[PDB]
Amino acid sequence: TKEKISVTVDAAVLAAIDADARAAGLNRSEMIEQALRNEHLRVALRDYTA
Amino acid sequence: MTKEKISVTVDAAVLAAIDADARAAGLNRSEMIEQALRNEHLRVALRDYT
Repeated sequence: TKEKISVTVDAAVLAAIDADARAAGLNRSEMIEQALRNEHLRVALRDYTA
Repeated sequence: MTKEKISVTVDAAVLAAIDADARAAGLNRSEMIEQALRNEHLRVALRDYT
């Protein structure tokens, strides 16, 4: 199951992600999905302190 | 800087997870997705440079 959604993003960021898509043989939606899947992991990263 | 409004098609489970992360972070969907894209672009740049 996949959802079609609308989002507003920085145009420069979008161009970069389009290029990363091309390098990987992906279309824009697939590359964005990869980014979202990975960001879900990244937000769980932690910094110990004091 | 300019922002662009786009439509993307993504896995429903992936979207739910990032929406959950957005709520935790007090961001809206677009802000969190842009964060995901910024971080993924740097990830790919480092990956392909090494």
